[PDB]
Amino acid sequence: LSALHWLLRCTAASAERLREGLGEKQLAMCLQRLEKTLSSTKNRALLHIAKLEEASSWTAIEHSLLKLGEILANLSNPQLRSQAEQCGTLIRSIKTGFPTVHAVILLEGTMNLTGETQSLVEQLTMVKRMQHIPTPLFVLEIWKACFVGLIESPEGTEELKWTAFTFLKIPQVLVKLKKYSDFTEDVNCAFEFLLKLTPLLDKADQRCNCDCTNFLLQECGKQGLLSEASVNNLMAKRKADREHNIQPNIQLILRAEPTVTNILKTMDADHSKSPEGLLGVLGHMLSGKSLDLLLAAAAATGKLKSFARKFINLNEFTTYGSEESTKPASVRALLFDISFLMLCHVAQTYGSEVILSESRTGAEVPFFETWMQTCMPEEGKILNPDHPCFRPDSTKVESLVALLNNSSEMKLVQMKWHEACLSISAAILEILNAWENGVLAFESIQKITDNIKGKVCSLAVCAVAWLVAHVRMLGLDEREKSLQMIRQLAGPLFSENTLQFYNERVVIMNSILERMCADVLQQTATQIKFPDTMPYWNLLPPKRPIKEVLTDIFAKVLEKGWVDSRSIHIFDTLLHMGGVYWFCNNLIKELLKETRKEHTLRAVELLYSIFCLDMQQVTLVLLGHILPGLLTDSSKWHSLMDPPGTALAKLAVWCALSSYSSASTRQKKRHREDIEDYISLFPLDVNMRDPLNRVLANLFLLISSILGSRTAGPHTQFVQWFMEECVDCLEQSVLQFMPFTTVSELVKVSKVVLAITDLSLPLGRQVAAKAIAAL
Amino acid sequence: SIPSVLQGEVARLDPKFLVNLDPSHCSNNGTVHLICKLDDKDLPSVPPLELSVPADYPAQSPLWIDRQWQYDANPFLQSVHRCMTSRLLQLPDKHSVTALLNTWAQSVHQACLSA
Amino acid sequence: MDLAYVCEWEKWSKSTHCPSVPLACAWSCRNLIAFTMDLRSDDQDLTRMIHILDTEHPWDLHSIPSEHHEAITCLEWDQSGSRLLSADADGQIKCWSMADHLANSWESSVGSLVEGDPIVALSWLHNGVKLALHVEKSGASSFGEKFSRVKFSPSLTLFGGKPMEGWIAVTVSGLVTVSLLKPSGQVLTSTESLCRLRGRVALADIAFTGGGNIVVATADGSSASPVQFYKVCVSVVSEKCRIDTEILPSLFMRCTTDLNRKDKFPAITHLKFLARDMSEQVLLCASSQTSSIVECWSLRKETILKWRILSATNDLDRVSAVALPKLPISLTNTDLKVASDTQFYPGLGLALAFHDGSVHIVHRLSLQTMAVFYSSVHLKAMQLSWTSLALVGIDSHGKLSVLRLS
Amino acid sequence: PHWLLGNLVSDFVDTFRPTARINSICGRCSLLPVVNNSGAICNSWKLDPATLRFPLKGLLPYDKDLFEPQTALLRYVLEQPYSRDMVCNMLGLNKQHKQRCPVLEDQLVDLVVYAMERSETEEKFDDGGTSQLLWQHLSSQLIFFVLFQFASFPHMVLSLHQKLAGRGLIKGRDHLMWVLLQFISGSIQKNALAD
Repeated sequence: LSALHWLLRCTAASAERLREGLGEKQLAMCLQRLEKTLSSTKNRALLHIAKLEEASSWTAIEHSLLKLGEILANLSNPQLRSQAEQCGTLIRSIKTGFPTVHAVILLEGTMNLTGETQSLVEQLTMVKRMQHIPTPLFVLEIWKACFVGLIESPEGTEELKWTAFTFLKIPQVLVKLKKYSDFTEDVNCAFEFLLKLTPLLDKADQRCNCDCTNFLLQECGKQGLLSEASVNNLMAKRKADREHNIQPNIQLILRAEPTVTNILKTMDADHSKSPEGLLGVLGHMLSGKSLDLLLAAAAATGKLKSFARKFINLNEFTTYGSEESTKPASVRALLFDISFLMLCHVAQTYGSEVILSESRTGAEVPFFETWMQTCMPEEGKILNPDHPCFRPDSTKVESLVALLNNSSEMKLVQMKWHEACLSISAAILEILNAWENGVLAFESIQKITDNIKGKVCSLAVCAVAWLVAHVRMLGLDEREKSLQMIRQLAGPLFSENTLQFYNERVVIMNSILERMCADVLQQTATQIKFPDTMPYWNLLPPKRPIKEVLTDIFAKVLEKGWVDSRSIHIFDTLLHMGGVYWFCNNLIKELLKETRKEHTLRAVELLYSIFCLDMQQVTLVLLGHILPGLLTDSSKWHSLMDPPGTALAKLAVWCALSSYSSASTRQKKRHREDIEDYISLFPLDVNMRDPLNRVLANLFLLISSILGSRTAGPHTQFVQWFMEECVDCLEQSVLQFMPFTTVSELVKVSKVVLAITDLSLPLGRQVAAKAIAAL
Repeated sequence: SIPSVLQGEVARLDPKFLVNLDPSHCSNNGTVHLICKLDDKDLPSVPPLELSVPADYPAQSPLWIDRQWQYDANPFLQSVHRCMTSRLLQLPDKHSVTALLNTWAQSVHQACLSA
Repeated sequence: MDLAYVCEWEKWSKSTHCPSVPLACAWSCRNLIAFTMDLRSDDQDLTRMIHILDTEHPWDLHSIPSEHHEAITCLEWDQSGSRLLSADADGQIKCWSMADHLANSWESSVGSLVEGDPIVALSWLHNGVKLALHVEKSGASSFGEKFSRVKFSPSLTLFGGKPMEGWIAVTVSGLVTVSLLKPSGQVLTSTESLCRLRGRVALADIAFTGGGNIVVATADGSSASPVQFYKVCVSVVSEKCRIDTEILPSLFMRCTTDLNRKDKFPAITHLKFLARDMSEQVLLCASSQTSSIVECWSLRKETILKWRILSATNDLDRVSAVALPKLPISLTNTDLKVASDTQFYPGLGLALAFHDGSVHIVHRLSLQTMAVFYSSVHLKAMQLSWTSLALVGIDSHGKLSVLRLS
Repeated sequence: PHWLLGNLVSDFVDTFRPTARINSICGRCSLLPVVNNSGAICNSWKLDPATLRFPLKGLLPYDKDLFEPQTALLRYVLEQPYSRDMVCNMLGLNKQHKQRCPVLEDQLVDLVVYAMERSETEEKFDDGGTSQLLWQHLSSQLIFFVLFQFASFPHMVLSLHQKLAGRGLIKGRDHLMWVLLQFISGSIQKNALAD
């Protein structure tokens, strides 16, 4: 510190001699020793740890620096003035968009609308802390992602889910960000940032068919993100920029969320046990798009679970039969149909885990939960047709086949509909055996299918579920008969004996049967034409090897700069198909063949969000298999060059931190499938039976071994960068697993990993100043 | 930790040398690094002479990690470097640590008597 | 039963900081073991070397430096002993042949490539030669009575009685690929999806049938999803290969319909036909983290064709490797009787390694344990011999051991 | 070269590029003779019977085309009438010894598939139109070269089968069958029927 002060005084005196003179190379040499001392990382670290013990000499340092800067800036040089500016910046030293927030928001919109907001707030705060993001640009990227995903949404229920996601889930996210962190000024700044983007907002307004920025600003006013004066001048600006009969979906959703709450509170009590009122309200629900609007609002606002509990309890109430005549039981069976079909539609759209009760004290699990558990096809669920669930009795099933062969029921006055729906599988099994032996004619098959599908539509769904399981098990030539059964069960309407609301139940049932049969009718080219409703389904090309799909989608995502919704779905199917290791390895290969700084940083900011499909398993593969294979192989580390290598080290440390601090249904199923012994994989010469701690301990042993060895190459630069962004990215812990020999070795190989880690007590300077020695 | 043969060789040195371990560079993973000294009526020019004694001492004779940065900028130091390097070249294979210390001392003495 | 020798690497073990990989092992008709191991010293190509060990002189281990950029999934000798197929993750099937007819110099000129897709099953095509051993005619004093050819047809006969040579591989996607080697140096490749519903194939296996049909079984590891089956028919339409697939009856697995505690054993870990050319029986191995179940199934007709279970073990340790026999016994009822009376047991055993040291030689038909060998660390790869009197095995260390079974 | 020598040898051979450039008849690939039946073959047109390459003096770095098999010259000579002895003098055939020369066999097959292509173009605009003349000359030439076992029948037929198919070459298959009939009718009694 004193020699730096003497050097500053030498530059001041030599520059004064230069001013009096006007070869004065003394200034050139003085500045050369300034930049040669201060250019080293050792010396600037030594001055920074020298700062603490000698306070107020730094003031004299900077005042001499200011006078030096004046006397040099008056007499500029073609080379020395730039040098003096550089040394001044050194002594003081002692954007673009943010694609990751974009793709995280678009991922949560596409995959789990029904996820809790706290997980999303935790993930977004994480991303804001990893790469240090200003708050206006952060909220701007949230709004831009939401609007872009709304515009790119396919028409149908996905447009409803995206309108509910922007207008109902994102304000709650910003509210919890306001809690968990001067937010109104920043969100107002971000709204002005957004209101500059007139083409985005006009594309959105053409899809919304209204001013959806007006509804946004009134909604953020209601939540309290924005002050009212801000809201009014923003709406004035938007109207001025805008100047150059059916309700739109946003008004329907924003008014339909209070109807979700009030429909909960009024149908707690079965309309004071008036089932005709229930029939009227539920018939209004099955009128076009009203169910979807309620479900999108309830999903975006966290109340889908209570909605499912309410319809399940209604179903349990209408399972059995009260003592009745005909026009009370013909109401009760319709209540069973409406509750069942809406529950199947919920379970097929928003996943099955909102239907589960998650704790049932006592054995009294409802009928629909067990039926969905053991009998309904989902995406990753294939069913055993001769599971014991599909073989309840032999007693009831003969009563049921006699019931279906009697006439049009007429005995609906007491049916115990759960028993009937559980027995249809065995019933149509015996019907199929009878038709395969030929004892039954095709015309009687038509009569039985009409008796099934006519009075109550849920029977067709239960039968088609068992038929789909049974056709999936069969061979190719043996299928031909059973597909005809689906053609009659899923055919157009049987008429003239319908109870009530028949066409709407037919419409919902045709959707459910589409999503049940689609896979089996993909295996053999069979068109049923039930009635787009499956917008992201069957996305892969039929014959092309799957790495070409992966590299093409990643090339297009890099050249755009953000991840689409369709690209998110194909990336999910490839992660499920080729497995985690293949996926993560091929994406990292496609990283490492980039040569530009800009494209490498963008690729990493996208790949973090792509790996957020299953972050935990991807981190285990990444820090356990990919990085030790790149660091240990002697031929591989030429790929660890400067431009891709810094980016890869950033991605590894972001993945490590986000996995430590701590998501799709395929990934949940597959990690429940997975068996591995991480104690055996990483023998290692907190818990330490948690595999991530084991991978991190193994990786830090590898890093210490690389830093300690001879033959410094690009891999040593890699582990330097990894430790430096471990230091910079942290708040304070991933570095709890670092071996203490790394503390010594890292400043043997050079710096910041000392000067940050020490926490700067008076004794802490002594250990700091000791470390900065050797090299 | 440190092999017994190195401990005995250290215990049986001439009091001119004050050998010690090296905690500065990356050690305790490969060879044993030593900065010893030169203390005698002779000259104490460049006391460290960092020596890396590998494991399995009765083989792979230890190598002196060269540091020409300090031995330059001075004629005496350049001369001692030249003569000690030539004397290491003339040293027989499988030399010991005491051999390097003695040839270092005698090379310094030769540089004294020459100039 | 007994341990002949244990061959270990010297100082080249202690793989550090990089985790293990699964190993391959292949015992040829001539006694040459081809196998890969996790050496992991100063290079990862030490996990991409294919060691050829002549079993009479094991000290002399040749080490082919295969140019496989990912880890070698499958090794497979010829129907003779003269070529070796090796396929890794990311495509790249290579066909190593001898150089100058030395068993120490291998070089591959021919190979296939389905880039990016990991090969998960690999097999040479069947050349139509199959013989059966009648143990009850052991004294019959003529070799025509003891060993008799069983009229098998080769997949893809070309202009004569002569089969084409070639391989068929099944990737981790739905893709299957067939490569046909001409008598000239030319090679024809064709890939085609197995079925239209493209899905994960995490485990796969290949058998052949009479009639020249390949039967390939796929599973996606979940053990609550069906083990699907496909019939593949190869042809040379015009001048190029042509693959015709057709779905067969799938099976589900018991221990999922157990209903007491069905959730355990959630991973199918080994799928194996009982022998290639014995396409009607299937051995499956479900496993949890600690325990496992093997099962045998059969296609037998009555739905005409339908997979019914033969037998299953009670509960085991976690099965780490499985070796099926190669001696083609005649398997009918009289020969079962005479091989039980005169205690001939070479063709009736599978070997099951476990995650403790033990190895169980267990019956083919009703999987009851015939013998037990305690290692006194587990076998990560096993292979029985062609006369099935000795089994070779690579451990969870560098150790390669040959056991003799009486 | 080996990765340790590298440039040190490769550049060295590149400095022998001008000497090879001196010793090359320029345009040698595109110079064609006039086929006379007289014999007394000029040794400029001799090819190597193993590989159809020009025989080159030395080990110099010659130009890249001189290492290719000269199929254009051999096809031009086989398309001429009465080029029977000249093809033997080119490929060193001797007729005291039968050899099954393979590159001759492949060139004859490719000549047949070229005739089949040019017959499938039209063949009907001009009745003579050089097509049936080509098929007659193919009959005579291929009879001689298969009859003395300089090429062989069944390898020729099955390679011909591999070239056709997919190609979809069907308009003058009767001519190809006629040429095959000339071989079979010429030599059915000498060979086994499995040929």
